[PDB]
Parts: sequence; structure tokens; C-alpha cells
Amino acid sequence: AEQEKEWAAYLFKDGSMIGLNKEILSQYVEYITNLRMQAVGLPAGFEGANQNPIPWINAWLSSDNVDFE
Amino acid sequence: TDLKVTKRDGRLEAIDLDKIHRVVTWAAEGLENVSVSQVELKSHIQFYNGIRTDDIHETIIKAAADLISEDTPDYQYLAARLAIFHLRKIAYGEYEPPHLYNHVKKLTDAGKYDRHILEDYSREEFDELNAYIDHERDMSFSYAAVKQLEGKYLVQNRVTRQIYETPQFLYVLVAMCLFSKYPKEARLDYVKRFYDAVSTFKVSLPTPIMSGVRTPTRQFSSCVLIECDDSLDSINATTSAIVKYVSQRAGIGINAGRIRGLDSEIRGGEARHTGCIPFFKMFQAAVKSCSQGGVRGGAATLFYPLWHIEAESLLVLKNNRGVEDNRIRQLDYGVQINRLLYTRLIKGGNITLFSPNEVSGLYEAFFADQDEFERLYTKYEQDPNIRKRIIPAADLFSTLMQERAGTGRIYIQNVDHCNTHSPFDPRVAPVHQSNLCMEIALPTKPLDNINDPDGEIALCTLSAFNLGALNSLDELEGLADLTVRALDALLDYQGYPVEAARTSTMDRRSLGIGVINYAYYLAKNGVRYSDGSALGLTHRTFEAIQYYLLKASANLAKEYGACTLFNQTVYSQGKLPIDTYKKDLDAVCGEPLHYDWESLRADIVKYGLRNSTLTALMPSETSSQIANATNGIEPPRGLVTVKASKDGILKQVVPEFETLKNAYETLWQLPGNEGYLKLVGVMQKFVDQAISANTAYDPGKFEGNKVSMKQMLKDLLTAYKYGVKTLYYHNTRD
Amino acid sequence: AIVKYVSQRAGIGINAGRIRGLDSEIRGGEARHTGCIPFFKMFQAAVKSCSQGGVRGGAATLFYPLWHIEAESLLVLKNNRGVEDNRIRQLDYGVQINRLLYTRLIKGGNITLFSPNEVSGLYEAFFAD
Amino acid sequence: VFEKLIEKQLSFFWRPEEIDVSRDRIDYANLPEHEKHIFISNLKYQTLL
Ligand SMILES: Nc1ncnc2c1ncn2[C@H]1C[C@H](O)[C@@H](COP(=O)(O)OP(=O)(O)OP(=O)(O)O)O1
Ligand SMILES: Nc1ncnc2c1ncn2[C@H]1C[C@H](O)[C@@H](COP(=O)(O)OP(=O)(O)OP(=O)(O)O)O1
Ligand SMILES: Nc1ccn([C@@H]2O[C@H](COP(=O)(O)OP(=O)(O)O)[C@@H](O)[C@H]2O)c(=O)n1
Ligand SMILES: [Mg+2]
Ligand SMILES: [Mg+2]
Repeated sequence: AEQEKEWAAYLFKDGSMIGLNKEILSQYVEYITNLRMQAVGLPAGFEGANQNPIPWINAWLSSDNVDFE
Repeated sequence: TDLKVTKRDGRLEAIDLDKIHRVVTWAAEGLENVSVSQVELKSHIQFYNGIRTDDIHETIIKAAADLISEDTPDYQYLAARLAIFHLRKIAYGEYEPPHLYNHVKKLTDAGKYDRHILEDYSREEFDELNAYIDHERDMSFSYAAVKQLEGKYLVQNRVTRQIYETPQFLYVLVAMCLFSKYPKEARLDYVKRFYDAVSTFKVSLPTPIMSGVRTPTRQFSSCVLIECDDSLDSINATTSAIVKYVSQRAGIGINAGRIRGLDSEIRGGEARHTGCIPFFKMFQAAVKSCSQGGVRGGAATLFYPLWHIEAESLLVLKNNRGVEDNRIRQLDYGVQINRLLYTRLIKGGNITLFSPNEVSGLYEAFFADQDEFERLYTKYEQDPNIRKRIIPAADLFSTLMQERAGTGRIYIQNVDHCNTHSPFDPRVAPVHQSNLCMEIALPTKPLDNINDPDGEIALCTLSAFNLGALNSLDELEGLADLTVRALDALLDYQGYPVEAARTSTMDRRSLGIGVINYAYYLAKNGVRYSDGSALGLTHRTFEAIQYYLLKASANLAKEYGACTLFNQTVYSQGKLPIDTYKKDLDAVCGEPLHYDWESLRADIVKYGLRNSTLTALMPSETSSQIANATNGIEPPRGLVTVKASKDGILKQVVPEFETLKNAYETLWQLPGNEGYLKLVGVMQKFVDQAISANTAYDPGKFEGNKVSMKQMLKDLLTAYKYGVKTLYYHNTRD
Repeated sequence: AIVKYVSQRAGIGINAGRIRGLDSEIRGGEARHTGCIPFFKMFQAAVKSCSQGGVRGGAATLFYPLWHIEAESLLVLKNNRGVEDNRIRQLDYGVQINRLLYTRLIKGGNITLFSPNEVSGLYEAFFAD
Repeated sequence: VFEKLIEKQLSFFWRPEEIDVSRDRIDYANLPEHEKHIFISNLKYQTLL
């Protein structure tokens, strides 16, 4: 996980970009790690485990996966 | 290339690659489930060279509030933060306003304010009071608030839109201006209470008072009344009056049920030139004039009695399909009704309409008594040689109800209940009309020309205290103990265009106030509207403010003299409005009388002579969004309210949506209007002036998806039984 | 005055060429609320009233100068085919003309209309020198 | 719950030349240098992995 995080710096230490530069992608990979590891049996290595830092990606990724008163 | 933009100053900036997420992170610094990437991407903005960062903020906030729903209704606070940020930018550019002086002393000569505040206070205590308004509380609004605020709530040129104020200095500025004529020994320690009240959203204020405070044009009323009798000079005078008065934030209750029929002219000539049809065009064109102060367009509301020889044949004037002879659809028509007309319909009597001026002692008798009124009504049915028009009540009522269901704007006033519960004395000066919003009443005298003091028109002034933003009702007294006092200084401070309007409003000093939020307090209580658990649940605390506001008024006016016309009031006799109600059974929502403060009325008869009116219940539709409350007493259309106006499409949310997701009830889920009727009748137990009620149906719960004719008539009748106040929009649902 | 006087066999020469343009409001507010279009409805309804003594129906006649910033775009108000925004066909409209306007047309000068109240010493000068 | 289903689920088969991908070259020139750099870096990482 730390190796992938360190990798996600070289392709970004040249300039900004819309959508995600360093913090959004870091939160995304941390959440992906924490969500994927809790499917084989292992203590959670990252705390928080909050909402998906980028939810629209779930829109494309294999929605059809396998009186008188 | 040269990826530059027009920055705040005008110089060519960078490519806006970085430093763009900084503002959205500043916004969502303590929120949750907010998709910063989505809102930064779903903006769908064009990136052409030659854009201004102000326009970029405008479009990103236009796209921010667009993507909102009950799924993630969280970053509306983010939209509000961005809004107040852009506002503070367009105000100064930086994020640090001056110390209340460099802004006030530097902009006083700009003419937007009144050139007396600086001459009414001291520079020394100015800075002392300045260190009490840290703007950190300004980050608690909603987008639905800042939207209307930037639209029309604060001082700004209506052609340039260059805003020159800040929603934080607003409250303290109005609280300082309202306390000018006061002893210089406690005002400094007294304004802080009012500021803490208004800033914490505990007390709500309308546009007429927040759109017009500290402004050179000193006008602060909310509604006015006027009635015209059979005279040309009177018609010219009232036309001049409506043309001149509506130009400053006015509300009109015009009444012209005493002009003429179509019988004849004595001294030779036509009767009335087709009657009221051409005459009402004058009033329609008059009310269609300059904006009411520069915020919106006013709309008056006329009235006429049902027994008019010109029958409901003119009532079609609000219908859509028809010739252009008489179809003036620009007003809110009104018709009068008493306790006998519905009885004549139930018995089946064919009502015979007649001419007002052709008979004597009938129009005033329509409001005065019953014996002489009935005797005359039958004596004419007996008198042959006078020209009338008879028709079965069924056809007339059916046409009226069809027109109401079609246009959805025809209002009806219950004159019988308009006197049997008013604090005035219905023996020397009864009521005759109501304002366009149908929540107030006061005597009115016609006039021959505006320059004469013979005539007299009246007005009022509103305010609102929240119900739900509190923790315990006990402190409410103190709250009241401020606001009415403040409201006192409001009366002797404003100006009056009509020379005759000054005397009546300086004498009676009529004043009524209400409430904004209703659903949040009911949900916090724990009862709904359908079953009826709220039929008496609101009689525990809400039944106490109406009786304890008089206590505050007495304690705050026991030494401020007396009302020059206090003798013309039923409450001036010695009986408090604690049991003077004509309920159906007086026990439909039976509960013990919680606060029978006879010492209050004792001290009132002793020396207590306060403002004539006490309170009211206004819908406060344009208001109540500054604090993000429920619009009036009516429940919301849904959990999230999608509203539309000339600005765009807004999406407001009800408070406590997270912890009370399913705790309210949508008006789409309440088919029985009997619950709403019982609720407003329970409110009738302590209402002072009136309530602006409303009904609504749904064609998805009828036989053939078509409206009925007796079920809604039954609802009207059971509303006429108990809890009998004005009517309003039919409010169908397409 | 028009409401009271027309009721006895009267003939009206109303003139309102000095009301306002559509520029702005000094003390804060809209310029003129679309200008003369809503204001003239008042006069139109006023003259449409009781018979002039009981014999016939009177009909007034308004006037306005050609150099008004609100140009002949409002002159269409007497036309038949059009929307109901401003088509009040109940009056006898009038327009002012001098010795120079026709000359400016003959020479071909594109007349530039302007606001009456925004400038000083122009309306009376239109009749003086 | 194995290849008996998941290998039987591989029915999404598709020819890569069967799709139309032509707008790439028309929408690749006018772009920042770093954008193309990171795009090619991602493509290389994907193909190598
Ligand atoms: N890098 C950028 N280039 C151009 N506009 C930008 C950029 N970042 C943001 N904007 C938009 C949003 C800002 O509210 C607006 C300019 O506001 P401004 O405060 O002057 O930007 P700034 O914070 O970079 O300057 P400064 O640091 O001096 O305050 O333009
Ligand atoms: N020129 C008119 N001819 C006929 N009726 C008119 C005329 N102008 C107005 N009316 C309508 C509205 C007036 O209230 C009513 C006449 O009453 P009024 O204004 O007092 O004049 P009047 O005294 O000459 O007639 P009357 O004796 O009937 O009151 O008829
Ligand atoms: N367009 C309108 C609407 C209402 N009103 C008046 O304002 C009251 C109801 O409107 P409101 O209380 O929602 O106005 P705000 O205080 O919300 O700005 C009634 O007394 C109306 O007569 C008005 O003057 N003009
Ligand atoms: Mg900045
Ligand atoms: Mg008369």
C-alpha cells in the first residue's frame, strides 16, 4: 500500500489537474485498500473508512457486475 | 498559450490549475459525505481565455446547489459558505471587515443610509460595542437564505447590483438605528440582547422592516386599508391614494362595494356606465405600477357584497376562457358572507340581489344588526316598485365555487366572525375589508379628497418570533420584553405620505406579530397532523404566549402614557381575550385553562393602555428562509422543497433532516383537511387578529380524478362551524 | 382631474411627454417600471369612464416627443396584430415635430433619441430657440 | 460458485477492432504536456502490470 502511495507521486509532481492531484487520489487509494482488505480476513490497517472520496466512479464501473345543523 | 483570466483586480492571473481546490476544501472543512471531486467536476464550465474569476464562482455555485437531493442533502452548507465568501469578496475583496466604523463612517455619505445615525451615537462607545460581533457566526446560513438575501433583502443599487453591505452588520445596524431616541445610560447594554436574539434566529423580521430600515425613505408599514363610497371625488381621492402609497412597500385592501348599481341617474344621465366593470379597470391599472419600493410588484385585493344588483355575473372577471369585455385577471377578488346567506341556501331560498344606493339603511345594516336587517330584506321582497334580481342560491354558489377552483385566487371573508372576536368595539366602528393577504382587520372611514383630515385610513406592522429554535418557553417573556419595546420606537419614527393616514396610526398604534416555523416544533414534540394528536398538544405552551405577550406589553407601557383611542376597544372594558370565543362546543380540544392571569387585566384597567392590536399570524413567505424554517403554518410540500422564481430553481431543506429523516408528514400524505381545520381552530383559541389559512386537495383521491362539489363544500361548511377565518388559494395538485 | 372633468361634456388634450425614460433611479430602485407603457394604461382607463354628460363616450389624445429615449417602439401600441403586452387602442396618439427633424431626414442624419429628465434645458428648448 | 459459473460468465467477449476509436488523435494534440505525460505513464503502467 505504501509502495503504491509513493508511486502515486511521480505521475503528479509536474502540475495540477482537474478532478484529483494528490490528496483526492491518496484518500481514494486508502479507502480502496481498507474496503478490499476487509474481504479476506485481516485487521483494518487504516482508520476512518469514510465515504468514497470520489463517488461518480461507481456510475461506470460494471453496474451489471458478476345538513340542518 | 496565455492561460490567464480576469482576476479580482483585473490583471492577467495564472492558469487556475492549482489553488482552485483550496476554496472548496475551505468550504468542506468540517462537513461529511460531500463529493468535492464531483462538485469540482460536475460544474461543466467552459475554460476559454477571457473569463473573470467572479463569473467562475458564480457558475460553480450555480452548478453546486443544482446537484442536491435527499440522497446527499449535506453540502447545501457548502453552497452557503461559497455564497457568503463571494459576497464578502464583492463587498471588500478580503476576508476581514472593518471595526464597524470605517465601514459606517466611510459609507454614511454614500446616501444609502440615513444621515442621523453617526449624529446620534458616540465614537468612544462605538468601538466598545464593536467588539461584540465576531463574524464567525456568519457561517451558519443556507443556500436558500443567501440566495434571497443577495436577491432582494439588503441595500444595493437595483441597476448595478453593486452590494454595499454585509449580512453581519445588518442586524446590529438595524438594532442600533431602532434605538436612537433613548436615554444614553442603558441603550448600549440593551442593544446586545436584541442582537443576540436576531443573530441566533430566535426572532424573525420581514422585508418591509429589513428591506427598508436605516433608509432615507422612512416607510415601514406592511398593509393598508381603504374603502370608497358612492362619490366621484372619493373615487379620485382613493385613486390618487393607491397610486401614491403603493410606491413604498405597501399592501392594499381596497374595498369598493358601495359605488352604484345599474338603475338610473336622478339629474339626467346613465346609471353607472355599465357599473363596476369600467371602474375597476382604473384600480387594476393603478395597482399595476412602479415596484413596491424596488423589490417586487404589488397586487391589491378588492371586495364587494353578494347582494349587489350586479351579481356574480361580474365574478367571472377572473376566469380565463372568455371575451375581453371584462376579464381583468390582475387582482384578488373578495366577497362578503354572513351567518344568514348560507342558512338561506340550506333552506333553499332564492337570494334576491338589489342596488346598494337605491335603498337606505342596508349596507351598514349588513354589518350592524339582524332584526332591522331581516325586516328590510323581507319588506323589499314585499316592496314591488324597486328593481332587483332573484336567483336560486344553488346556481350562484356553484358558479362562485367553480370560479374559485378554476382561478385559485378568490378569497372570502366571514364578516360575522370578523366582529364577534375582534378586540375592537363593534358598535361604533366595525370592520369592512381585509388586506391582500387576508390576516388583519381595522375600521376605515372614506374621504372626499386626500388633503382633508376628515377621512382616515389605517395600517399595521409585523414581526415574528421562532417556535422551535428555543429550548424552554420561560425566557420568551424576556424576548418579548425586548421586541415590542423596539417595535414601539418603530411607530413614532417612520413617515406617512397620506396626510390623513398619520392620525389614525398615531392614535391606535395597531401592531400584530406572528410565527414562522411550525413543523419543526411539532416534530420535536412528537405528534403528527393526521391522527389528531396535535389537536390539543399545542395548548400546553403555544396557548401561553398569546396571554403572556400582553403581560410584556403592560410591563413595558405602564409608564409610556396611553392609547389615544384605547377607549374604542372591547379589551378596554375589563374582559381579557381568554374566553370570549364563539367555539362550536368549546370542548372539541378541551384542556384546562393554563394561565388565567387576572392580575394582568387588573393592572391593564388600572393603567395598562398599550397598542390597540396585540398579535397576528402572517405566512411570512418571502421571509422565514433566512433561518431556514418552514414556510408559514402550512407543512412543507415534501422533505426537500424545490422552489422556482425569477432567479432560478432553488432547493431548500427542512431542519434536522439527518436525525429526523422520517418524522414530518408531506401534505401529499394528508388527505383529510379536517385535521388542518382543527389545528387552525385550536389556534383560534388564542389568535388575536387573524390567520392566513389555506387548503389543498389531490385529484388522485377522487372518483374519476375530477374535483367534487359537495365534499369540498362540506369542508368549507365544517370550517364555517369552528375555526372560522379567511380563505385563500384552492391549491390543487397537477 | 381627468376622472372628474370628463364627466361633464369635456374634450381632453392630455400631454405626458415629460414623465421618465428607462435609465435608472437615483435613490435606489427601478427607472420607470418599463416606462410609459404601464403609466398610459391609467389614462386609458380614466378616459374610458361615464358618458360625457350622458350623450356619448369621450376619447382623449396623448402626445410625446420624437426624441424620447422610448422611441416609436411604443408607437405600435395602436396597431392591431400583436401581443397584449402594449396594444392599448383607445386613444388618439400624438407626436411632436419641428422644422429641423424633417431636415435631418432629408440630409440623412440618423436621429439619436435620448431621455428627457436625464438632460437639462432640452424639453423647453424644444419649443424655445 | 466457481468456473462452473464465473468462467461460464465470460460471455462478454468482444473483438477489439469491432469498436470505433478515432477521435483520440483529433482530441490529443491540443492538450497540456503534463496531461499527455501522465496519460502515457498510466498506459505504460497498465500494460506492464
Ligand atoms: N489559480 C487561479 N487563477 C485564476 N482564478 C482563480 C484561481 N484560483 C481560484 N480562482 C478563482 C476563485 C477565486 O475566488 C477567484 C480569485 O480570488 P483570489 O482570492 O484573488 O485568488 P487567490 O487566492 O489566488 O489570490 P490571493 O492569494 O491574493 O487572495 O478566482
Ligand atoms: N358622469 C356621470 N354620469 C353618471 N354617473 C356617474 C358619472 N360619474 C360618476 N358616476 C357614478 C359614480 C358616482 O358615485 C355616481 C353619481 O353620484 P355622485 O358622484 O354623488 O354625483 P351626483 O350627485 O351628481 O349623482 P347622485 O345624485 O346619484 O349621487 O354615479
Ligand atoms: N408581493 C407581496 C406579497 C405580500 N405582501 C404583504 O406581506 C405579507 C405577506 O408576505 P410575507 O410576510 O411573506 O413577506 P415577507 O415578510 O416574507 O417579506 C402580507 O401582509 C402581504 O400584504 C406584499 O406587500 N407584497
Ligand atoms: Mg485569495
Ligand atoms: Mg351625489
